[PDB]
Amino acid sequence: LNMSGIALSRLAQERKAWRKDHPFGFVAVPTKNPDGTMNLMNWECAIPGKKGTPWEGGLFKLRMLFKDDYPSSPPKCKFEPPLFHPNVYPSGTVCLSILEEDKDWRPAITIKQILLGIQELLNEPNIQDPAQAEAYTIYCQNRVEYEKRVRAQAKKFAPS
Repeated sequence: LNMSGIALSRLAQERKAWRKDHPFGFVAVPTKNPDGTMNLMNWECAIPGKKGTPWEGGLFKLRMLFKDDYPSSPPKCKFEPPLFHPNVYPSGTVCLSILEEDKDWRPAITIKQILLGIQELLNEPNIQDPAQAEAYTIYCQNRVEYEKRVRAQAKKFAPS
């Protein structure tokens, strides 16, 4: 077997587990190849904002990019479009400890965990590693304003 084999076998297993059971409102489906076949290395996901939070109502689109060395390596997660959030790079790339090899990544981590992890990050930013100057500054300087912009954002991404 090659690196990808390992990755693919795991991803396939991830898929099954997801379809079998997953948090309500969440979405996680592999993309299609130009030929209609599933591309397990690229997943289009959606994270709903948590009720009771300023994120409530929004459905945030995220892309999950897996490398050949997965699960040795974590997937690259990016919001599309990029979100206003202290831990999200302007590119849309999420900054989360579990998504960094040298940090908290563990091969055992599931898509489900990732997703839920991102969801919690949304409402609970990590002041320790700012990824977006703007959002970070506001977050610290004026939460009301921060909350105000977050809500607008949520509205902007509300389904219809």
